[PDB]
Amino acid sequence: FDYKEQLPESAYMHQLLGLNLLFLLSQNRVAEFHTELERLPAKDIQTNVYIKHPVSLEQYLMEGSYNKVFLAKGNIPAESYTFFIDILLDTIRDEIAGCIEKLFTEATRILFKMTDYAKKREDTTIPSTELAKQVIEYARQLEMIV
Amino acid sequence: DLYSRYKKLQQELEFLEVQEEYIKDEQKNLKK
Amino acid sequence: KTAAAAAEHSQRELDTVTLEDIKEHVKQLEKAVSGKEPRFVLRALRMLPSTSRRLNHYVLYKAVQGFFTSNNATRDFLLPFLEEPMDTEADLQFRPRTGKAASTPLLPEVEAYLQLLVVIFMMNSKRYKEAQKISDDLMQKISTQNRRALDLVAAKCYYYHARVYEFLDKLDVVRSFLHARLRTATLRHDADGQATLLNLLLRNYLHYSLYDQAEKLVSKSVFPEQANNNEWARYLYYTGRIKAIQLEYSEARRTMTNALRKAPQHTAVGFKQTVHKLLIVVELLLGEIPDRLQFRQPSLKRSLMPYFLLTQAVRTGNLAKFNQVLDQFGEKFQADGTYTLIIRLRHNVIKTGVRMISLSYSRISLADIAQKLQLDSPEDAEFIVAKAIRDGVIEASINHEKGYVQSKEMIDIYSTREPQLAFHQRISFCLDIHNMSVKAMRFP
Amino acid sequence: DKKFHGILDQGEGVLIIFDEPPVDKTYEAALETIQNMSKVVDSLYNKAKKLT
Amino acid sequence: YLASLIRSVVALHNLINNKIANRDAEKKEG
Amino acid sequence: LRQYYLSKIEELQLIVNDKSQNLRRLQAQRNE
Amino acid sequence: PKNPDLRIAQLRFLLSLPEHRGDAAVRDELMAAVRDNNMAPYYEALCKSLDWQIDVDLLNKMKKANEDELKRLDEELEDAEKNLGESEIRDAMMAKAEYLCRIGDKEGALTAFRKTYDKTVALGHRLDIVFYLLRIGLFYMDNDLITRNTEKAKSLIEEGGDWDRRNRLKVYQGLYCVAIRDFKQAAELFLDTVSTFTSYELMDYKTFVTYTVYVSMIALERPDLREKVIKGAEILEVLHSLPAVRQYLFSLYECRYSVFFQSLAVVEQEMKKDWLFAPHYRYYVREMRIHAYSQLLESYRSLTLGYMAEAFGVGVEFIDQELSRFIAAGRLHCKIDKVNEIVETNRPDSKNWQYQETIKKGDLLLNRVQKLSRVINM
Amino acid sequence: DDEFEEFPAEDWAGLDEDEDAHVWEDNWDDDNVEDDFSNQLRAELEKHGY
Repeated sequence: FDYKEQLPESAYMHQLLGLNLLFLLSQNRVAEFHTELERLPAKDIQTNVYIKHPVSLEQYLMEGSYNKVFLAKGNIPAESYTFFIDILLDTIRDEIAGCIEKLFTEATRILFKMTDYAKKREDTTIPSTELAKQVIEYARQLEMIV
Repeated sequence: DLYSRYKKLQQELEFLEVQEEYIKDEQKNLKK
Repeated sequence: KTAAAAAEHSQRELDTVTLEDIKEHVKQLEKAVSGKEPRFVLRALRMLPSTSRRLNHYVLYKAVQGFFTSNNATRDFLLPFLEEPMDTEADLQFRPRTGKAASTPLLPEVEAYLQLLVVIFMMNSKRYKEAQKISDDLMQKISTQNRRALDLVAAKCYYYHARVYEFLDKLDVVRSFLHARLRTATLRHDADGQATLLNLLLRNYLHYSLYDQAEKLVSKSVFPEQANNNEWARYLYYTGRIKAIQLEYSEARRTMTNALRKAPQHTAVGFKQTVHKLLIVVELLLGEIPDRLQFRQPSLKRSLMPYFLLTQAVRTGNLAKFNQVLDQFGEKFQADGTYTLIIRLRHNVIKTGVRMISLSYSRISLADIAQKLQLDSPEDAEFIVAKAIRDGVIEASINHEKGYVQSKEMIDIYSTREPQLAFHQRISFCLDIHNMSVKAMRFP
Repeated sequence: DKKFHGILDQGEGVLIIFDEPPVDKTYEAALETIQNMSKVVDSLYNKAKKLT
Repeated sequence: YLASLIRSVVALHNLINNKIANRDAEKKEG
Repeated sequence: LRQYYLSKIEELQLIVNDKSQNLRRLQAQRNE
Repeated sequence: PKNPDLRIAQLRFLLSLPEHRGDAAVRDELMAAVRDNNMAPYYEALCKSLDWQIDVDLLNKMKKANEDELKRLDEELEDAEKNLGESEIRDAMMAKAEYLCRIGDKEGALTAFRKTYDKTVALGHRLDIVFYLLRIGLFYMDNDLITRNTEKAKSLIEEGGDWDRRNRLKVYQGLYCVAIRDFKQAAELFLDTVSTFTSYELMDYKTFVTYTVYVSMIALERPDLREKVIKGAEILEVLHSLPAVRQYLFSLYECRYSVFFQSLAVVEQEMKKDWLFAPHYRYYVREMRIHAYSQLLESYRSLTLGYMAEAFGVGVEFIDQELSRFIAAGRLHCKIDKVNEIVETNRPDSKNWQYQETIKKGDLLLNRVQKLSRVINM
Repeated sequence: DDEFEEFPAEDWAGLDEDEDAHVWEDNWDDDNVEDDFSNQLRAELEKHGY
């Protein structure tokens, strides 16, 4: 991020940072994923083999195109990154698991290890007190400091 | 001085508060 | 040349009018000091832009000599630093202050008013070194005293100083003073100084894209509600931009529309353009078609025409058109400050379509929806609809047994228990307006 | 043509007969009052703009 | 809605007139 | 102690004025 | 007739934009322009149309001849007689301006009319001048001039109008039909369908009534319009000779939709090649489609798409497509149920609509109140 | 009354010859991609006639 523009930076502009990006979601959060994505000044869209994939994932995941990645998720042209690519590929599982909570035994074809996933796992009372409070506050303000 | 001014203003604030209530009470009574 | 004589006569008339007006604001300052009524100083600030440029350097020097007849340390220190004018025989004796008036030292309020007037003059002059030096001297002069009345003009003083320093790209230098002065104002609870200081502190990060820092400074800071309309509008704009870049969209759109409505109707053409542009991008990203009324406004037409093209393309949902529009207008998009969110749109396009389909239909076979949204797979359609429900954009439960996509039910809460909650906010706001009105009756 | 009050449900081949809820004057009076207050708000706006 | 609107508009008008009168009086006094 | 002693005086002067004109407002409508 | 022909204007548009209608109307327009020596408009007409022919000189020779004759006549009259104000000299040079408008361009004509206005001392003789100027402005489709002239004539001078306003009503309507404002002004300003003056701008009484019926349908589908157009005395009387228009209107009214749709198709085709085709070509058609669907949907709660399609003839899939798009638009309250091919009419009831209107009106008023309150208490 | 010189005032960007716009007031659905109406019914009808 250049605490100070210096000169020798040959790894995070390429094989690295983008891993921070992995971690920028790896957990599941996004805030940062999209925050720092301003630094990579412009070569982000200009690409560099680096950010490209670290970025392609969310562009190819936010829509919900979950399969858009698993398939060729092996596109890791950089440092291992595997140290989270799966760590993140893990969240998808739990996320896609989210599914009209409450496929029978066929399971999700994007994930289905067998059954180890089966192991994994007012209306009718008119609110009297709150309304009384609010109305009495109306009255209080109506008749109050002259 | 710089402490007497503060004491004077403290007392004055007290005595203005001691009227901001009387006026309101009189207002209620006069509305009745 | 008669034109030169006419111009000199016009300048003389402007200078005389400005001297009269300066006397008027000085009288307002004296009244506000005597009666603890800063309404006049608020008026002076409000009319401050109107008096931006109507004098000359020699006129200012003569005015200062006539006004600060008191042995004022500020004038004494500033005079040697000011470049010495060449020997001129024409030196009118301007002595509005005699006897008691002359003996009484000129108030720091008036001194700051004149100093900031010189700031505006040599600002249009683009005299950056002297601007900075004068601002520093003003900072020391303010810091020497601790009178609230001064801050009223000192706030715009800081604003103009910051504007000068922005040209010099010295935001990283200003930040220290900005933070310190904000801390001092907070320790004193100066509403207007706090408003302007917070505004500029935010603006720094915004130009420097230190968005994590900005989020810290916005969440942890406190904005008093009694602030001016203009500062409120600025605060809302910056907060909306920060949220929108922060991937939170509903609150960002709500705040941005509120600020745009609060913004001046006829003034600030460029700023209104920018706020409209950010709101347009945010709305499109949130899967709602914007208002076509704006895109025809003469005041905000050409700065948006690319955005009209973008919105039409997105609605039509044509990938080729979106790519071509990006290829043609990327430079302008960068210049505006929306490239990131538009890159988000470039794959979030299908959300607007899913929203429109789930709003127009009530039960759609999944194969039919897949054909509608050009996915080429029932499984893909199922995933997308689940995504739509999850994100909270549609409210239909998908039944993967009979291809059903069941929308909401019959009459909702908005006719059973919703109207009361709706009316409560209105009544609270109306009573608040009445109470403020009655409590703001009058001083005498 | 509002010859009579009712509705037709082609789904079941059934014609429904009922009456239109009459008691509605409150909201109409309220909307008229709101418009009148809108005119008055414009008037006070005019007074304020003409005189600060 | 109706009562709050009426009282709000009435209070605004009352404040307007009071401030206008007092400002004119103070300005004309000297 | 000009930094503080003056700090308190303003902290209890500007505020206390607001309780000055408030007294009139309560005084004004009372007579009315 | 009088004034540069709005018929010529329509022919200009035809030989213009219509890219397939340039076959014989081109011949008619060319051979009608060659007569009367309208050299100014003929210039641009030849620029847009075919390259040229060696006749411009053979016309402009005598065109300038007549111009010089008129100029010499009126100038000699002015010089001989020092009569001022409402003199035969003014009559004559106003006639020269009339010829200049009739043959030459717009700028010269406008300059002539401005010059001749200053001498006017007769309110009627100035109202007629304004009528001429607005006619020319409509001919050349200059929105700014049209609006300025119309507002001026209506306001400054319309105080002793000897029922010339009927003409002003017709010109107002022409303007408000050119502008897409088809509903309020376009409908009300066809109350004076009792037009004794078969005006010049009116292509003919038949065209006037056809426009009246089209605008009446668009502005009022069936909102108690029958008391004004369906039972309209003169409207029907003329309608009897316009079988197509009668079919269209009565088809929308009597609820014969299979024929209403063909009527709408023919109306769209006909309006395409018209001097009011820009603001309607698709907008008027879409609004009419929406109103027809809405009328049918009312009186019903659930409708099998088979029944809707049959009432519209056939085209079930097209009915789904159009219904989907229109509902998405933000109008035509209904919700399609594909799995069974049934529609539902989820119309808000009286109380619901009243409250949803009060909430928004209150929102506007409260925002206004807050803004005013901030403005005060500076 | 503020100039609100936040910083920018768009300079008309690509200021060129006026498109003349259109005094008519238009909603969003105004401009689409379509093949007219009469041709619509014509590509329609056939089979049993629509």
